[PDB]
Amino acid sequence: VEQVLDINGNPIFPGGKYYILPAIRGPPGGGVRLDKTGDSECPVTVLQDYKEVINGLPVKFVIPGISPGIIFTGTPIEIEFTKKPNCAESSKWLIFVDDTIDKACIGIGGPENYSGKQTLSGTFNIQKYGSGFGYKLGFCVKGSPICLDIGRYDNDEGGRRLNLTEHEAFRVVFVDAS
Repeated sequence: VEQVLDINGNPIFPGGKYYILPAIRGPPGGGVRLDKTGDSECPVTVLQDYKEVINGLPVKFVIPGISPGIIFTGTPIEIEFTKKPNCAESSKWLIFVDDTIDKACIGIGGPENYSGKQTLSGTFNIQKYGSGFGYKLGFCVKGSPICLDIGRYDNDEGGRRLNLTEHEAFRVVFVDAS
């Protein structure tokens, strides 16, 4: 349980704007942004970009519990994009189940953006990756210690999905986006 830090070494402030990028530069790609997937008419799917040059859309981390004014590791948080499209009710990150690829993936929006599909209530978190630089995102199923690391799944959509995984987690860093 430590303060989560950005690439410059400063604390992550709740409400502050950050890009989420790969810790390892080069082949891992770029930042996280929105797009349409699977015949949706609204860009509500979180995609990680194929190219490092694209830093993507900034997020902010919100705390539902009592706040000390800084994001700690293993703390339930909500992630939300700063900008969002009109057709999305909310810019808040949530988990939806994609039956076509059999993955729980990160999207935004509301029930209306996910017609015939399951969504999973819960909270995200941030943790040290284990070895080396940087962090991993995690999702805990509502009010439960059932918690999975966020990894990536390439469904060939100009970007990779972010999904709940039992295997390799996506190794990220946070960059002040202002």
